[PDB]
Amino acid sequence: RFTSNIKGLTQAARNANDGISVAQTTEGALSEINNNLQRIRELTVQASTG
Amino acid sequence: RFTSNIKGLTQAARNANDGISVAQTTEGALSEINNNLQRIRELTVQASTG
Repeated sequence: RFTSNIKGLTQAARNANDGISVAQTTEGALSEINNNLQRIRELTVQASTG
Repeated sequence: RFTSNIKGLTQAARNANDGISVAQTTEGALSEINNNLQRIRELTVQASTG
């Protein structure tokens, strides 16, 4: 039973590592989208002037 | 009567030895069946992740 438990826990640890990886990828993409929206806000602030 | 008894007991001991043999063989086979099921459990724990 202990062998089963330790093998399962190790594999679950690797799975959690993969989860951290996918979270990192999504966060990087979102950070870039944030930069793009920031530049769009620059352009809006400039264009609002008459 | 004593001679008949001692011969019978000797043959009985030999039979019990044969029984120990068959039990050992069965236990070895069951041991590796357990090993394979353990690996299956590890694989399933891996496969449960999304």
